[PDB]
Amino acid sequence: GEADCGLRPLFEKKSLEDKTERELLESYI
Amino acid sequence: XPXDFEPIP
Amino acid sequence: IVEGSDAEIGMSPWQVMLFRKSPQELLCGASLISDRWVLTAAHCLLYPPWDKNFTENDLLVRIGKHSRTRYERNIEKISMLEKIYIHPRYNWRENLDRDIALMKLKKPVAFSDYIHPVCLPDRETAASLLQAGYKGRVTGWGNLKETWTANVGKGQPSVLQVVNLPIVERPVCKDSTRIRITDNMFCAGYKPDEGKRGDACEGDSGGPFVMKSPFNNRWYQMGIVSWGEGCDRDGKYGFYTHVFRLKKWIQKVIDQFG
Repeated sequence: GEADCGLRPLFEKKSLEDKTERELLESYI
Repeated sequence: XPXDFEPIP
Repeated sequence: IVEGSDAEIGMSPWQVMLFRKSPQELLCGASLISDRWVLTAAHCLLYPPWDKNFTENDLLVRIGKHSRTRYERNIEKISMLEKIYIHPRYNWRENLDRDIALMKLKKPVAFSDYIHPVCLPDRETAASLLQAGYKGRVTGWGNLKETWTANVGKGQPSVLQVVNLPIVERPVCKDSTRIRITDNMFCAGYKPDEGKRGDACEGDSGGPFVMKSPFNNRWYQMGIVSWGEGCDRDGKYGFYTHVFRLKKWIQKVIDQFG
């Protein structure tokens, strides 16, 4: 695991967003 | 308090 | 998960299914934190009130899954456990304080598009993100509603469900229950006035509460589904093991036994 943790092959690594992650980022006021 | 499967090999 | 929706393919590649060999059934959720260490809640393995005490040979972990019941040929990997480690001060007698366990896999799992580890928080990510009002995300194959029972309606999902829930301030958590809550727990959920709903439920235990850092874009596991009174009841909240408060025990176990 380690250096590459938390970066999803099908989303962050491709610069694609899932359908509801903006809801999380929008609450980090 | 505390919180039909297909067979696997 | 109550009031969540179906997960997208590859949306939580760290999600693990703890699976009982006999009878073959779902035990709990769990999460992949490296190629051979899985994190789950201790009560999934040891809970003397209900006579649960599972050992390594009783269980398999299934990684890379989406469908709850299908054996996902060529996508999921199944691993056997070499050793289970439960926090030495897990309090199963009173309030499930320090509800956390680590499992070492017999052999490393290879990563793929569907199998990838989540990050564990550092002090500063915990500090900036674990704040009342900030939302995190919970995933699992547990029940879709509290009741149903052995009646009509079904209530177990076809695929992985996901819900996003706000962290609640500790006064409000404490005033919703008669259980004594500790600093090793936090609670999350919408308040009755907020008009949105959602919660973890039976079968979701051991699963990850995660947040996405705005600083480096990585997903961090902040909580472990631990307990609640009912599922999605107004004025009640889900409680989660605070992973950063127990990180020194996690590091220790991996450094000594990995």
